[PDB]
Amino acid sequence: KHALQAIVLSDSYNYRFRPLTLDKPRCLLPLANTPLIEYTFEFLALAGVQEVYVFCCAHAGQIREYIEKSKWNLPSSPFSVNTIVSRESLSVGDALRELDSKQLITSDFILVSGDVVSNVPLNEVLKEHRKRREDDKNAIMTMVVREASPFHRTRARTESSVFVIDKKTSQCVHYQANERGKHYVSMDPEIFNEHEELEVRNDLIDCQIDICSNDVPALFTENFDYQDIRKDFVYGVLTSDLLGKKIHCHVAKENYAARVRSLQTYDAISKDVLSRWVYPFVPDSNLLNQTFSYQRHQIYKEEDVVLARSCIIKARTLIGAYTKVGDASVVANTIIGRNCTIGSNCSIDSAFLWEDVVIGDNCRIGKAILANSVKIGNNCSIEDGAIVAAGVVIGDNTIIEKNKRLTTFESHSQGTLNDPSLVGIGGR
Amino acid sequence: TDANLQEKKIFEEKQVSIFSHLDWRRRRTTENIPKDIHPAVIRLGLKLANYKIFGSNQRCIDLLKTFKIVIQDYQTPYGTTLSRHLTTHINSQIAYLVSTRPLSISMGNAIRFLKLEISVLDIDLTDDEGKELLLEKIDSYIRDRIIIAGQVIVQAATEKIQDGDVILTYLHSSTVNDVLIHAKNVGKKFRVVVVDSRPEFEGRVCLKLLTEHGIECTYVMISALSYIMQEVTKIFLGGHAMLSNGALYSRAGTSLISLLGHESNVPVIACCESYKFTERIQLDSLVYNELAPGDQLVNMGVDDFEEKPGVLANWKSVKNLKLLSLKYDVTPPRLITVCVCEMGLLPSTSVPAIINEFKQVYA
Amino acid sequence: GNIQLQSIPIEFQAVVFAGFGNSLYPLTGSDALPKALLPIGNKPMLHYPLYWLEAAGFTSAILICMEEAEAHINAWLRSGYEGHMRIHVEAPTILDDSKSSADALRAVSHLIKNDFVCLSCDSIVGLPPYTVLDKFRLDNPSALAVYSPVLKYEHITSQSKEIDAKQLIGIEEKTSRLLYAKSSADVGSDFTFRMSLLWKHPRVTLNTNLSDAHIFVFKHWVIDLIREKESISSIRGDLIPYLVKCQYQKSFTVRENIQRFLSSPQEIKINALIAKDGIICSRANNLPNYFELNKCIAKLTPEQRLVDVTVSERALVGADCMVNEGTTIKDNSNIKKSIIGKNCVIGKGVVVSNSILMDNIVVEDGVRLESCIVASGAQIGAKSKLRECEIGVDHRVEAGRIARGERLVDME
Repeated sequence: KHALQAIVLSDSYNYRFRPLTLDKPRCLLPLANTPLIEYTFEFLALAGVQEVYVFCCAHAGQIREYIEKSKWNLPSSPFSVNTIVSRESLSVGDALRELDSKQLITSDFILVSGDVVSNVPLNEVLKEHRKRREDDKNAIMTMVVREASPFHRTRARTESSVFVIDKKTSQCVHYQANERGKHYVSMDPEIFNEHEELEVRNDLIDCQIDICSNDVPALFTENFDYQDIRKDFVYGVLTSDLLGKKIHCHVAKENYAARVRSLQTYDAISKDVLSRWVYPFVPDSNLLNQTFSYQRHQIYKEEDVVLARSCIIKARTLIGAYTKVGDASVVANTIIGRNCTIGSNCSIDSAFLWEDVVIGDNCRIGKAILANSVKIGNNCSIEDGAIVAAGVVIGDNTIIEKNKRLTTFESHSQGTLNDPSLVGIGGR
Repeated sequence: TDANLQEKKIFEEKQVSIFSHLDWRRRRTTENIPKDIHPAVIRLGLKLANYKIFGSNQRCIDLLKTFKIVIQDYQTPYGTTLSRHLTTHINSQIAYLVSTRPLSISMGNAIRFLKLEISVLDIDLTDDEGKELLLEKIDSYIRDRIIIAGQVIVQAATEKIQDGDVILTYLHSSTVNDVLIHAKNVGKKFRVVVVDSRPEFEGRVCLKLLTEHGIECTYVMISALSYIMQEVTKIFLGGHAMLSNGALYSRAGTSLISLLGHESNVPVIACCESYKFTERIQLDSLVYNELAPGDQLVNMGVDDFEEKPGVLANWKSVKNLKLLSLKYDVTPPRLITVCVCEMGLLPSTSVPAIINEFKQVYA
Repeated sequence: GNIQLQSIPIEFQAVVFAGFGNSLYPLTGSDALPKALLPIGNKPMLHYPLYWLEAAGFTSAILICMEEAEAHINAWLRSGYEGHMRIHVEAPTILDDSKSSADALRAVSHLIKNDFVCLSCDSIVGLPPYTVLDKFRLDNPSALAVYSPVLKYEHITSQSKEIDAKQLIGIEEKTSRLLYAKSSADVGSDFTFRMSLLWKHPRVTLNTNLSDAHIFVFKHWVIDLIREKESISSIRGDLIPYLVKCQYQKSFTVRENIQRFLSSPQEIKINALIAKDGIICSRANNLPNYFELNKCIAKLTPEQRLVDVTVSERALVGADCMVNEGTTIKDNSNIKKSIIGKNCVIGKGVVVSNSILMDNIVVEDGVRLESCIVASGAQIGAKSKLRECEIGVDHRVEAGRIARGERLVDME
């Protein structure tokens, strides 16, 4: 009967990952040798979704190309996916106001403002949502969030928020952000006359996964000013600007649910999925017919991988297939794409390597992100915070400083092709 | 109380259930309390029944420095002298102080010691005379038998640790924690394995403590022992008491830890203090034990009883279905490879001689 | 005699108050009877907070009174108080209603050696005392209060005398700690919450259904703070929130000197933190300020038995009502769902329903008292019909019939 719909909002959070989104869209970059949206996808499939639409604003072809050739186009897919294009830098709401303008919302549905790594069965949340809906049609949106630590390494400033919920009916009655200049928390006491038992929570993680009802898109057209959901929308509801309607919060107390959005989030979440937190969504399950396998201390390898004898592999590190590693080289807490090649007698700590990447002998690297098919000569060295793009080769006996993002095309950043980079240039 | 009646039911509680004899009776409240009771005892009494992660050794201390205040605030009646009446006063304290939680061995032995020194002092000394030495006799008993022996053990225990070890503890033993903590400061290179178990996950607090010193630790529940034991190289154990045969008496999973270690050829080091030794002897882990209420099992999730509507919540009113949870078991010596007391690293079976090395010091 | 402090020392000492009856205007006027002497189970209100203490295991306690009432209290204490404790009474001349509860306790700063409890004359409780002390005995907090769900009145909307208005209380469920407590009128704009608080105890539940019962238990040391801090009028109003802002907001760093000085309950290991918790249950427990005196009394249905030393002629009826000693009901007059104090007299043709009668009251013939309340010594003329009305002390009303009003002596 009831068609379950769902819409993913790619590109909308393409911001921080600027140096590499120009190489390819962020929805397509690999988390743990696995592209982002797949983590979001199986989550969607886990929700029992039957119909999905994806907004695109960059490399839509490159996006749609993968999708058409993805496993989610085959008849085995639990849901039919179609792609939609619009303007670039898609601010939310403009999607919703464009959405109902196309008229395709059968009933309740979900919303994801980016790409999500999670494993929570939402099937409960729906019956938790559709129930209280069928008596109060003004039940507009159900928000789902993860109970965690207030200082939890996965709670970031974007998600660092404060909710106020009714302990009985789990209705969010007040919400605000946690910007550095918000000392006090204020709310009008009109709620107390309508609510007996309340709970103030700062231990949450705004997963930004939102169960939206049917009126929502049309409501956005009636309220064009709303552009950010968590700032313009919900605030308008609680302020009775948008009147007579109410939302609801579902706090998750088990399993995992986080959203890849910031560079401060990639490294964290990568260290989460490696720590099994998103079982069964793990490399050794090998969703896309990979050849992974678990090893102790959270070491992950694939079939047909070249390791020396003197090469030493510490913990919390994964390795894609067809990838070689030189002698007396040490890798620790890093992830590595497929087909890569590591020189001899090198130290790689907490780095992030992608597909078919080459590294020469004697190289020290830490907290670095190496894009696809980038070569680094011998005697080189990097440090914590660096970022490169595709093909941005570096010549031998070179050094890169912290947080110094690079690129292969001049547009707004620094760096060019070959050897001289920081000291000396290869094009500027 | 009901006296012989409530003292005959106990000896009627001897039937089919192999736990028919284990005294379940408790007093978690100050309701109907007698008046022969010093305040600081009551607080301590409430501490015992309500504290959960506490008292492998801290009880004996917290009991003694409480006892001082009792005798300090005590004064003998004009009729009889001091020693002729003090015990009866203290006897009325422990009787209450039992119904809150049965005595440990560390506490029971200290009591047995205190009642002695009471009976041996000379009558010439007056009250203010008689009291003052007892505190020293107590304050010495604390420093000599407990704290020093700890520092001796911690040194001797850390001695046989080797750079590269991987060592395993089980449910926060304040002694063994002091070892690993001390081990890090000396610069020993290693890492620790922490085994937790249901109900009150006494092990996570050990994880907190160790992690707050930057120790490579690993947290797995007891049912995963078969897995992690391959990694381990040494096993450290802090016991509630050691037995005259050389058996180690500690909490529930203390046996399985020693067992799989043997069948995986890793050693079982028992860090225990001398006064905890006992001339008692027992073979099965059911003759002498202490119960924890089965209601705590109803907690299905990973937290203390809170939003845990366990499907067992009515077991008290379901026939043929009764939960339980011992908190102490008896591990035989064949698994324990060594006990480390302040008398040095000794074979566990060498315990009862050490006890005899005290009755010589005491007449 | 060697009775109370021979063998075992003392743990706490209890103080109770008597604050003029402030809000209980039509009943606290005259100095003939004060607040703490208004009956409840046809027994004066002071009987209950004491019975608790006595049953809690208290040989003797301390009472704070006002000079205008030091006389009758003792007179009742010497004759009337059913209990067995001993009551040191103190009525310092410094008292003046502009100086509230804490100021009174401030004056008796010298007679406080140990930790202590603070009830009020109106701390009507049925809550088992061990649950309170054991809590304080366990967590070893710097303070401990109590709160109960607001009293459900069987009557609904008569007059909006908000009693205590509303009190918003914020606690952390597990740790029991209290983190927010302030009346409404003090903050009506936007209810502030220093977020700096949240980054510890990020889980703050808070109810609006709760009211105070004026039960408090403190470690001793605080009494010095009351001496040093003269700007503390009432315990509820000033002291409690002054403590809760110190639980966090460490910039609230008026020196915590009072902790260090020899007050160790002996090795210096408790200065790490200061705290206070709350506690609730669903039993007879609340605080009468006027409106509750009708209800808190009605809550004495537990008295499910008989009357004594009275005279109700034939052709009369009294059932489940509560009537005290010596009173008299004349022929053809009915009583229902109503209580009557000492030695009152009620003529013929009279009807008293859902109404509260104090002591020594004369009721002329053929009147009606539909859910009214009348003070001691008062007097009411014949053929009078009062509904939802109050009657002041020692007052006479003649033949009038008025509802909703509060009849009282001319008093000029």
